[PDB]
Amino acid sequence: LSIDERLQALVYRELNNAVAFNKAESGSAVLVDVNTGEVLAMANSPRTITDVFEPGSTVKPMVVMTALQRGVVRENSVLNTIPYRIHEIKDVARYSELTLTGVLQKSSNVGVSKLALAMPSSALVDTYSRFGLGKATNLYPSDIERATFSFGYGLMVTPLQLARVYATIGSYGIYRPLSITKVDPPVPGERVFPESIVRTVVHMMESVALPGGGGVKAAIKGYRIAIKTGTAKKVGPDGRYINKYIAYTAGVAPASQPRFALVVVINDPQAGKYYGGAVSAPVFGAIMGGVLRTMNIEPDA
Repeated sequence: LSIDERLQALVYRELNNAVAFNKAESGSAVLVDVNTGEVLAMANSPRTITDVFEPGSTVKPMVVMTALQRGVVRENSVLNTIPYRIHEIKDVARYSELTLTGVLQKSSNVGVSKLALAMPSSALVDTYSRFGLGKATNLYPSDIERATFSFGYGLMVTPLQLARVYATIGSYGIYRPLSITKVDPPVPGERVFPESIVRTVVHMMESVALPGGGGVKAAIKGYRIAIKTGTAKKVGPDGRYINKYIAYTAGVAPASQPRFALVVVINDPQAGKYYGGAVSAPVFGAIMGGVLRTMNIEPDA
């Protein structure tokens, strides 16, 4: 088994605290070795199971990557983030303009939509699936659609598939499948994005774990981290959006060198702000914090 029981233990602990602390239905976390594909932790907090959900804001960095690749945008590009209609596209806050760094920091739906509007319908469908979305894990189907898909709506994924996305980010775009069994490093994978493109967006994602960043409460003293938090109002077995929320974070650390990819979900939180975009951001912080220390990984900041 790839599982590290130290990492499994503390992931389970923080997962229990976070579920109790938020009066949530359940939680799940998946820790993955960014260089090998090895699932080092995979836990639920009630024998509960990891289902599917709308990945929301975690798909955004891929959108930016694709855009950078297509030459749509340059590394220092500023986007018009003025909201528009198709059907309203808006943000947590009205910004006239954001940097690409800015769009992540602030999780700009408006800005990642304009990228996805300004690209083929294939461009995202390629990238997403290149990062392994719409593909089994073996341990996802017009502008309105191109747009929602740009901030991860009208498509669903498991924690496991997403953990595979963020592993591919940490490795700087070498795709590898997940592994429930030990391997010897290194593990050859598949080049799915240029290293230079993933590195850039990894650095930009560092803004999300800093002040002004939606992911600030995941911040860990002594380390850079590249994350994405959001939420998703659970949808019924019919299309109606239910009052349930599924808070999620995903990321890799330390950002200067990525060792680990972590994906944490907290299902149906009932305390504090249940809807809030960052509900799952503290426990991501607890878990990655414990991992890095436990693995004697040298401070990054």
